[PDB]
Amino acid sequence: ELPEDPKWEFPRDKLTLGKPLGEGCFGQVVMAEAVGIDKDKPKEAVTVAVKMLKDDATEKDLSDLVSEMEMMKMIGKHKNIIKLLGACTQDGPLYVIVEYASKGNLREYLRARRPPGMEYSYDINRVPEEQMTFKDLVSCTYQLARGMEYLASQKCIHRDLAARNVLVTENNVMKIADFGLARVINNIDYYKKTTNGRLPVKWMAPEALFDRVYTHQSDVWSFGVLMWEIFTLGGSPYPGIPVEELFKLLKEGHRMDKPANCTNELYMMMRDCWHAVPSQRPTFKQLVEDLDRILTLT
Ligand SMILES: */C=C\C(=O)N1CC[C@H](n2nc(C#Cc3cc(OC)cc(OC)c3)c3c(N)ncnc32)C1
Repeated sequence: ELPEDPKWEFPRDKLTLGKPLGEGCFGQVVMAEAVGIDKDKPKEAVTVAVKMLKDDATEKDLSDLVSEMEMMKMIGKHKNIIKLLGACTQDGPLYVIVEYASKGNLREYLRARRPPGMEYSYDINRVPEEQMTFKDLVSCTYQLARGMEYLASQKCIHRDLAARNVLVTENNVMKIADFGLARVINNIDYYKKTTNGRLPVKWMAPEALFDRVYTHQSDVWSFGVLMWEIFTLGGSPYPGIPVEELFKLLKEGHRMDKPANCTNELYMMMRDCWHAVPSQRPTFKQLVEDLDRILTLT
């Protein structure tokens, strides 16, 4: 039983579901048309995305979808956070309606803009995409730092920051998404003492892996990995290294090598994000400032 939230509730008869968008990165999401959901244009039918439960959904899936919806209300509005548009919570299946990002997730967006002959390169709609420039990659990074700076200031830890969980709109705006694992924290480290092990290992800070704690500085570690993904145009981190072996390698101080499309400056930013001591990593505020400088110079 979900209590009504009138300000977010959207009528079912004004929503028309369409093609599936994929199930691998954000659960079951479908393209849809929502009549009058944009109150600036109240007559118009807007293309939206709708998250819903699969027929094989578990109790945890249901609880996770509700919690995700509530987190989106909590965090509030920002240019680089995927926007909640409404929900159908009464008298039928739970639908959460979010803004449509026509260019997919960041990993697919970057891989589609790789040069031909490179692994994972493909032409969307059998038509070649425009190449990424250096400026575009820095801009991408800047936007995501801004989004995470906002998220952290709302006292939220994401815990699953990765290119697969970033959405890209028609106007190439980066939107942080997938709040399945996100939590509101206080001022002290998030600690459970009970380990569920649902965090993607290759993006996790050592203190998350080993000490079972999470802070904003843990998200900074992940942001470093995201940076590496961006500058490798959607590369898979720790190339050729099994997830299983990374526990040992992190204890021995292993770090990824510099991407070729990366400047020495930006690689040092990555490496700073991967300081073993969390308090020695930059804050999102510092990352934004540094990236602002780099961007306005390029
Ligand atoms: C692994 C690739 C994959 O499955 N997809 C890539 C692009 C497809 N896609 N997913 C979304 C979304 C979403 C969403 C829904 C939420 O409901 C509570 C919450 C979110 O984060 C807080 C994100 C998507 C959108 N929105 N537009 C276009 N394609 C989309 C799936």
